[PDB]
Amino acid sequence: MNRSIFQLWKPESPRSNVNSKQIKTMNVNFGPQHPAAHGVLRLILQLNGEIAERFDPHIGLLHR
Amino acid sequence: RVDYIVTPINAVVSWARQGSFWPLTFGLACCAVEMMHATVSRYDFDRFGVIFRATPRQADLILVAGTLTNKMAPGLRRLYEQTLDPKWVLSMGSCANGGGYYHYSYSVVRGCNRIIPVDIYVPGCPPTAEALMFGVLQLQKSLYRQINEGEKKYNKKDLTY
Amino acid sequence: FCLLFVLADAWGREKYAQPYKSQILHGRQPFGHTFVQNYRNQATDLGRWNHNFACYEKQPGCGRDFD
Amino acid sequence: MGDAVVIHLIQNVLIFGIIFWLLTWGAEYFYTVKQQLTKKQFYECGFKSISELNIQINFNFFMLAVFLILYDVEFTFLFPVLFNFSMFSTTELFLAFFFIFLILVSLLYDWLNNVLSWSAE
Amino acid sequence: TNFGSPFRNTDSGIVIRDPENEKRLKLAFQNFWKSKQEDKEFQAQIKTAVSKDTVNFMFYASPLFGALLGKTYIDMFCNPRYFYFRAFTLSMFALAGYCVGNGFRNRYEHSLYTRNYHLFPKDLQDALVNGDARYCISWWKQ
Amino acid sequence: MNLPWFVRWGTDVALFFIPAYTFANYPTTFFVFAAEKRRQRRRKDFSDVKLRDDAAFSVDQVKQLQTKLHLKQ
Amino acid sequence: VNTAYPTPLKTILKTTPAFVVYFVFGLGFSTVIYDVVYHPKDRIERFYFRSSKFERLSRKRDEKLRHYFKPAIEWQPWYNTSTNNNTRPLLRY
Amino acid sequence: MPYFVLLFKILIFCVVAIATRGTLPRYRFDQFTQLNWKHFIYIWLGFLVFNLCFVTFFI
Amino acid sequence: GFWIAPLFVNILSLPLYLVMLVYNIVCMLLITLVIASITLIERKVLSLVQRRVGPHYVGYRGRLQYIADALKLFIKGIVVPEGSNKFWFVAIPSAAGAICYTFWINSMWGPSVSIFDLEYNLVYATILSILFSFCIMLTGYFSKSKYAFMASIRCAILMLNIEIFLGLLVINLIFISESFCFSVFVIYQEIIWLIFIFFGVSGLIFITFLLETNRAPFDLAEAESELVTGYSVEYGGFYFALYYLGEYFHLFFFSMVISIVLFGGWELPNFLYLFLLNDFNIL
Amino acid sequence: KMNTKSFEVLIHSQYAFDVCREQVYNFEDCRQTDTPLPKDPIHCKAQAKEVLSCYKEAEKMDPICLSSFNDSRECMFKSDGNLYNCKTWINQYVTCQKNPAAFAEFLEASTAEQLKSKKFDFVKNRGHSDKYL
Amino acid sequence: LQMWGVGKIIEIKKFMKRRDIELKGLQRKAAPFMQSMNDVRHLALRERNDMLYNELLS
Amino acid sequence: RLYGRDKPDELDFTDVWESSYQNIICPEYFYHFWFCGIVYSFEPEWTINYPFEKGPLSP
Amino acid sequence: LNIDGLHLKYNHNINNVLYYTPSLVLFLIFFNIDYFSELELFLPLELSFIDIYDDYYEGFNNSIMNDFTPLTLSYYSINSAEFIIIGLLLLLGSVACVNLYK
Amino acid sequence: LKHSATVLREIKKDTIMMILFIIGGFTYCYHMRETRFQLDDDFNEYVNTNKQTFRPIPDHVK
Ligand SMILES: CCCCCCCCCCCCCCCCCC(=O)OC[C@H](COP(=O)([O-])OCC(O)COP(=O)([O-])OC[C@@H](COC(=O)CCCCCCCCCCCCCCCCC)OC(=O)CCCCCCCCCCCCCCCCC)OC(=O)CCCCCCCCCCCCCCCCC
Ligand SMILES: CCCCCCCCCCCCCCCCCC(=O)OC[C@H](COP(=O)([O-])OCC(O)COP(=O)([O-])OC[C@@H](COC(=O)CCCCCCCCCCCCCCCCC)OC(=O)CCCCCCCCCCCCCCCCC)OC(=O)CCCCCCCCCCCCCCCCC
Ligand SMILES: CCCCCCCCCCCCCCCCCC(=O)OC[C@H](COP(=O)([O-])OCC(O)COP(=O)([O-])OC[C@@H](COC(=O)CCCCCCCCCCCCCCCCC)OC(=O)CCCCCCCCCCCCCCCCC)OC(=O)CCCCCCCCCCCCCCCCC
Ligand SMILES: CCCCCCCCCCCCCCCCCC(=O)OC[C@H](COP(=O)([O-])OCC[N+](C)(C)C)OC(=O)CCCCCCCCCCCCCCCCC
Ligand SMILES: CCCCCCCCCCCCCCCCCC(=O)OC[C@H](COP(=O)([O-])OCC[N+](C)(C)C)OC(=O)CCCCCCCCCCCCCCCCC
Ligand SMILES: CCCCCCCCCCCCCCCCCC(=O)OC[C@H](COP(=O)([O-])OCC[N+](C)(C)C)OC(=O)CCCCCCCCCCCCCCCCC
Ligand SMILES: CCCCCCCCCCCCCCCCCC(=O)OC[C@H](COP(=O)([O-])OCC[N+](C)(C)C)OC(=O)CCCCCCCCCCCCCCCCC
Ligand SMILES: CCCCCCCCCCCCCCCC(=O)OC[C@H](COP(=O)(O)O)OC(=O)CCCCCCCCCCCCCCC
Ligand code: SF4
Repeated sequence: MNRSIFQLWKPESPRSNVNSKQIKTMNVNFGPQHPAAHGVLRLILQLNGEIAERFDPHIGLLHR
Repeated sequence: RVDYIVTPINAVVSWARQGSFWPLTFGLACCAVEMMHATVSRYDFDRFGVIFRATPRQADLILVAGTLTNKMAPGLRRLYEQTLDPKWVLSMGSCANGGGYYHYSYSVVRGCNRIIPVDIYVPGCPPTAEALMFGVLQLQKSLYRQINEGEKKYNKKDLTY
Repeated sequence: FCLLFVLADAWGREKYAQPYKSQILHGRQPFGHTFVQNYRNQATDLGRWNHNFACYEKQPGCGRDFD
Repeated sequence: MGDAVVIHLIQNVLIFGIIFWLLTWGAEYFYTVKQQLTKKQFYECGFKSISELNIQINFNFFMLAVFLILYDVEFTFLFPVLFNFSMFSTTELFLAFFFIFLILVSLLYDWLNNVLSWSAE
Repeated sequence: TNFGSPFRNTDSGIVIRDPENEKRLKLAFQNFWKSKQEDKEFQAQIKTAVSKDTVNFMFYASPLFGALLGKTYIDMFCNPRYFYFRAFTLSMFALAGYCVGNGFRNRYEHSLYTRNYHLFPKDLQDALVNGDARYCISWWKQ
Repeated sequence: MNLPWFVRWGTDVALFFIPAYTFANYPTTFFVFAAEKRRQRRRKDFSDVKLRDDAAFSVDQVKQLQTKLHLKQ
Repeated sequence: VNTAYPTPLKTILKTTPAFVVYFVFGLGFSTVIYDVVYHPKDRIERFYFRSSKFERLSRKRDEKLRHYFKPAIEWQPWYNTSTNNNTRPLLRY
Repeated sequence: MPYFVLLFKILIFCVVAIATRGTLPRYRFDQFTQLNWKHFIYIWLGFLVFNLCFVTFFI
Repeated sequence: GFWIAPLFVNILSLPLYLVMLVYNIVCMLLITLVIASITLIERKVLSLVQRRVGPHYVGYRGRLQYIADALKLFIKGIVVPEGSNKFWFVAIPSAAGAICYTFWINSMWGPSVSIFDLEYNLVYATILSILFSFCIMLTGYFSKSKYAFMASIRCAILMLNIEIFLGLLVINLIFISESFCFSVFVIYQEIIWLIFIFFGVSGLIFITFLLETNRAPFDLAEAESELVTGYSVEYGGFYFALYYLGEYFHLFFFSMVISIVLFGGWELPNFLYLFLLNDFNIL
Repeated sequence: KMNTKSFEVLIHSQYAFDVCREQVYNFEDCRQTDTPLPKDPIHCKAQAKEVLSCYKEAEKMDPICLSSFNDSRECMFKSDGNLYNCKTWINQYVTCQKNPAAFAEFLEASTAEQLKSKKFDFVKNRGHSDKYL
Repeated sequence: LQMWGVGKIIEIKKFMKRRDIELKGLQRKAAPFMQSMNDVRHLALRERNDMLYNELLS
Repeated sequence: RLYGRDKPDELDFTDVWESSYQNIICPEYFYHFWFCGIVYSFEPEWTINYPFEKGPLSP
Repeated sequence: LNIDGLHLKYNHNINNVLYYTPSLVLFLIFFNIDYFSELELFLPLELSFIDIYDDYYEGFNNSIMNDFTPLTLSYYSINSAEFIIIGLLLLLGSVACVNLYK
Repeated sequence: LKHSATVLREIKKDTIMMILFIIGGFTYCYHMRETRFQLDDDFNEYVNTNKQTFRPIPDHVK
């Protein structure tokens, strides 16, 4: 098996177009009304090719 | 008159919509565990033809099962509005009914009925699986009878007008 | 391995009679194929062509009729 | 492949769909739809969707489609020999095995270069 | 049967079950063979792909070889404590051997009635080719 | 008075199978008689066919032989 | 003498009515197709491509003679329709 | 008629599919694609070659 | 009458077209009932596997559950999102329903028992499957839900895999039958079912069946846990009923295809008595 | 030319091939060519006419052959021109045509099962490994 | 199993070919008459066309 | 392999046979399909008919 | 690429009136490669008779059962050189695609 | 994955029996092909029983 590091990771360089987000990432609201989510999790997910990149969880939907 | 055809068709429609009564896969708190217990074999919900659907567009019942927080009330309102008509709402648990244990809290809404029109309430904390089954069956009977509750008056020929 | 086995078997099938020799080494194709393939092929030199039976004179049993 | 019966059956299927259209229209008599603010907005799990119509996806597996385009034709080229393999001769057998070996070698090269898997971009 | 008679497409179109006709045809051919048994020239000119002795030996030996193979298989792989599966597999091996032997015998019969087709008279040839024994009335005593 | 469970199950299986088997074997229900009549009509006749002059047996003789043998039943 | 069903068989039998209904509907569909394809031909005619070349020629000889040969040989200059709504060629070019 | 047995087999396979859905978990698209394009295409081609070799041997 | 007959030449044929339409309607209704019964069977089988009664009160002992659900889906109202394209949102499901109800033409119930004399049955199946995948992708795209669009992308990946998998399976199969017609398989399978030759690749055959049927482990497009509902997250009522009917139609007809091509079709399992059978009968 | 349908023509030819053998040979020799491409029928018209006249002569049959001819026609109708599947009935018709006198005893020596209506349904009874070719 | 099944399928195909031999024999028996009828019809049509062409072009 | 990500110094043909069995002939669709669908379906249903029966309670 | 469907704001009228309409007119006026092909309905269908001709000798001598015979005779007997060239071309194209991706 | 003596013996016997089974299967397939040849010969004899006439091509063909 040959190396695949370059195909597996993409770093970001200062003020570089190629080393940058060349796509509009999908900012999905995983939950709260999602079967996978337990019901009170609002996870802002940054998908890029259906691969998670950035997580922003909001968990205050069940604060009491 | 149209009633000759409407009334039997009304009965058929009521029977069909009672038999196929798909709730929404939406649980917020411990009452979701009781909802799953009512779904599972011991009290097979499928026996009464109720199958949970994930998307609100494919749901007939809104099972508000769990506490409602101020941070979530807009979400519940949006889900209720986006659920396709006709639809009914069943509050489950003390928290969903009237705020339950957290009625004196600064974050919990004092009842889901303040945000949604609640068709039926199921008291409990948590309501038993049989309690939820009873509430669902009573809601189904009421739904079947809602089509014609004797609103229109009968004339001398016994035809509603 | 299967290719080697089948090739060895085909080359060994020379023992059997002509009709049962390996089709890898011996050709058996429709009349449309054979006529065009061996029309003026002096290497085979099959001969004249039987129109109503679709075969050459030198092919085994070209014209086979009843009675 | 069929005949004009296929087109006539397409028309008949459209009429059958008209039947369901009639049923759906008739069903309108047994419910009323109220106008509400969020009743006709995109569903995003109980919250307003921030972006609409800018839903670009990342096509980081395009090599699979690229290779499918070639391999569909490669497989299609094998149909006549499979159909008429009873007529096979030395030349036809050699050509069929040659083509199959070429396909196998192309697949092996793709695996060696690791282009059959998801990549960063 | 897997293929049926080679001369005609058996049970194609209308299905025919005529045990009386089958018996009459068998009797006719048996009488023919008995009548021509003494003719040394005719016996000399009979040909078959596999010898009668060889096919008989195969028929009576294949089931035994299958049974021996099954016995070895159960001895090596099966637990002697239980017996249902061992008996089942031994019977399956014996049936496989019997299948090989019966196929040998049936192919011998097919060769006998095919290679020697030209030696039969016209009426018997027609009776064999077709499913009706009416072509060979004289042979079955009518 | 009691009956075996397997007897009852076989009764149910027969109830399911006999009607389904008959329906499958006779897809043209109640028109088998029409099919037989159509086959009879398709069957040709002496007048429809043209016969040899030096016939071994006449039409009447053939009819008598068929009646005696009960060729069709 | 409780001659009840075995537990596994009794459990299995719950879904049997669905199988019976499925068989009813499937037999209905198959019989409808069979009758629809049987009535026009009075038989289940074998597919044209499921036949030898000679068999195909023999089968279609009568249709060719009835549809093309007779009009072709009885043709007159004034038989053809002036609207050009004539029968299409057998091999359309 | 043949369609009786055909419907029986169709029902059997439908029940098999339903049971498989109720039993097995769900794959990932990338996982299945990798499995396919790395193993199963080769398996299919090898099986085809074996069939060709056997047919040539028997004919 | 002599000068009046010509006026009705084309008028007397319309009833024949009406009869053809009626027969097509009957066939489509019957296959719809078959699919509804298949749905009920699926629910009952899952109930058996999960040790539960299942539908038992919609009709006495749950005999009309599928009728009830179909009528309820008809009854349920539908609203198109304002931001979505009104024309396409309704056009795509219509085409999907038309394709699904055209599926049944490519089916055989006997040696030549088919509505049409089609020869390229496998080609028709492939084309119809590709069209249905197109419809699913368009549904996901025009429903701007991100989950729906991801479901459409997963459907595209599944279609890519299915192309090669089913193409290789068909290539292996035709090598024996030498034709695309379903009938030619049964004649060769009379003695032994074709699955015996493929016994080594039985696992791959099962994988192909599940993948084409879109059942687990290949329910990626409609994954209800990874995605909310899948491509139909924003579709309700008969619009979603059409997709469900199409999925079940595809399941039923590909099950028929597998049975015909690999399991003898309409031939009884005579291989169970192979040892005792005789290959010839000479009197 | 014959006013006769295709399958009936085949059935009649299966017997006529043995009565007009010399005419058939003449026609074949006339149409013989060095390539598979057919020869112009204008050259073989005369031989074709002779063969057709002999076929007209041979088509006549004795009335006793009518039952065999009808059953052969029914078989060739139920099967779309497959001569192999119906050769047995065609063979019986050929036998009846050749020396019809013996056909009387042929029918006399008939079993009860044979003395029954012959209905053909190939969908119900496909046969054994029927290739339809 | 694969090898044995391939062998069995080849056996079935060869049996089919064996029966195809007899089918071809029967077709050969029936061929000349239909060929003669078709040739006569073709020549009749050719004669009609020749007469029409001669009349039109003379 | 049980203790960590490392691999044995000398691989044996047993691993080859196991991998071939797992990949070429996928046992999941048969092993699990049988074990669950065909067997677990033989157990009596655990459902309690609520309208006509009640679940166990305590004083 | 171009998910939203928004396209370049392009006006085709300018080029249509400047270059394309007159060039197309000239090309249509001066372009006809069909030498003498005749439309259907050019002559009565009753004059055509060859389609009725049947060769029964060739029919019974023909054992083909599929419409792939010309395709096999071309790809594997006559044009086998081009078949192998196509195979090599596809292999080299796969290699080129991999290199382009890298 | 260390193996005990009994397991190693079982594996070795399995391998030996697999080899023998494969060899036997190949031999039986060879025998089956020979049987097919014999059946073809028999059917050829049967068919050629009555088809013994060969008609020479006419001299005008050339
Ligand atoms: C032509 C092609 C043909 C096909 C080709 C296929 C080729 C494939 C090749 C590749 C694969 C190879 C596989 C080889 C495997 C063997 C390897 C081996 O030797 O390993 C040794 C390995 C080592 O084991 P061991 O250490 O020796 O231990 C022994 C075991 O303990 C075992 O202990 P035991 O022996 O004490 O107990 C087990 C014994 C238990 O036996 C019993 O209990 C007896 C049977 C009881 C029957 C119960 C049901 C009765 C139903 C009655 C219904 C009546 C209803 C009436 C009312 C009707 C009204 C309509 O089980 C059997 O052996 C049963 C066998 C008998 C089956 C029934 C007869 C079938 C005949 C088939 C036709 C034959 C005709 C001849 C021609 C054939 C041509 C092909 O042995 C095993 O693992 C044995 C496993 C045995 C499993 C048995 C399973 C039976 C079937 C279960 C069905 C359940 C269905 C439930 C309902 C489903 C509803 C949906
Ligand atoms: C103007 C014209 C007038 C004409 C004359 C008058 C009219 C005559 C009409 C005659 C026919 C009418 C229908 C009779 C139905 C009788 C039902 C019965 O016995 O009641 C008890 C039966 C009790 O069932 P249940 O209460 O639901 O079940 C209780 C528990 O499930 C526990 O259940 P269980 O333990 O008792 O077992 C259930 C199952 C037990 O049965 C079995 O176990 C065997 C059956 C299942 C076979 C499975 C094969 C596949 C196996 C797959 C693998 C193994 C399975 C396990 C898999 C999973 C393992 C993990 O037993 C049955 O239900 C058997 C009854 C079979 C009825 C079907 C008969 C016809 C079917 C074929 C079509 C016929 C077309 C017309 C023919 C006309 C000429 C004859 O009553 C029902 O509820 C019916 C269930 C079946 C559905 C029937 C649907 C009929 C719809 C109407 C069709 C109309 C068109 C045809 C008529 C047209 C006019 C000719
Ligand atoms: C109330 C006040 C009064 C109102 C009055 C209204 C107006 C009345 C009529 C007035 C005008 C009368 C004019 C009469 C003179 C002119 C007649 C004319 O021109 O025709 C001659 C014209 C040519 O004359 P011909 O050559 O002498 O004819 C001889 C035969 O054609 C020779 O046959 P073949 O030997 O060639 O054999 C093939 C023949 C034989 O084929 C047959 O027709 C025999 C039967 C086949 C199987 C039937 C099975 C049905 C059940 C399946 C399972 C369903 C389950 C699901 C549904 C639930 C069911 C409970 O098949 C065909 O010809 C193909 C036709 C296919 C028919 C399509 C299927 C029919 C059933 C439709 C089902 C619809 C979906 C379910 C609806 C559910 C509703 C709850 O003949 C025809 O074309 C006959 C067509 C007959 C069609 C079928 C008729 C129904 C048969 C009885 C079954 C009834 C089932 C009802 C179910 C109800 C459930 C609630
Ligand atoms: C009121 C306004 C009306 C406006 C005009 C209507 C426009 C209709 C456009 C679609 C239908 C076109 C019909 C004419 C072309 C017929 C071609 C032909 O010969 O076919 C039969 C031919 C039959 O040929 P044949 O082989 O039987 O030969 C006939 C022999 N003679 C000449 C002697 C009669 O088909 C075939 O040969 C193979 C079967 C093809 C089956 C195709 C199925 C798919 C069709 C999809 C159509 C989708 C249309 C709608 C969507 C797309 C937008 C248009
Ligand atoms: C071969 C077998 C064929 C079998 C066919 C079986 C299919 C049967 C389909 C039945 C459809 C019934 C439609 C009812 C529509 C009226 C009700 C409705 O929609 O309500 C909402 C609206 C009315 O809503 P509303 O404002 O009164 O609200 C009702 C609610 N309440 C009672 C609370 C006030 O419908 C209307 O606009 C009604 C008036 C206009 C329509 C009048 C009837 C027209 C009928 C047309 C028939 C066309 C037949 C075509 C046949 C050929 C087809 C190819
Ligand atoms: C739908 C899926 C069905 C799967 C069923 C699985 C059930 C479980 C397994 C049951 C196995 C029962 C044992 C016999 C199986 C059939 C064997 C076979 O193909 O023989 C037919 C063959 C029949 O072939 P034949 O067609 O040549 O028979 C003779 C033919 N004539 C009449 C023309 C002479 O049997 C034999 O001839 C004996 C063996 C010959 C050597 C070659 C055999 C190759 C294949 C062997 C496979 C063995 C697998 C089992 C191993 C042992 C397990 C304990
Ligand atoms: C299109 C649908 C699919 C068609 C597939 C083609 C038919 C194939 C039939 C089966 C043949 C055998 C295949 C290999 C099975 C290997 C099982 C195995 O791993 O055993 C060990 C397995 C487990 O052993 P294991 O070692 O593999 O894994 C367990 C691991 N340890 C040891 C750690 C616990 O034991 C079993 O339980 C095996 C039971 C097998 C039973 C299979 C039943 C299948 C029934 C449905 C088949 C389809 C029927 C269609 C009928 C159609 C009629 C018209
Ligand atoms: C297509 C699906 C069905 C399968 C059809 C193909 C079957 C192929 C295998 C047939 C049996 C081979 C027996 C060999 C006995 C032997 O030598 O046995 C020698 C040793 C014995 O090992 P043990 O001492 O552990 O018993 O085994 C090996 O060396 C293993 C060889 C590899 C076998 C893997 C399975 C086959 C994979 C496909 C072939 C390519 C193998 C490449 C290996 C590097
Ligand atoms: S009502 Fe009781 S059981 Fe329900 S969510 Fe509130 S605390 Fe939990």
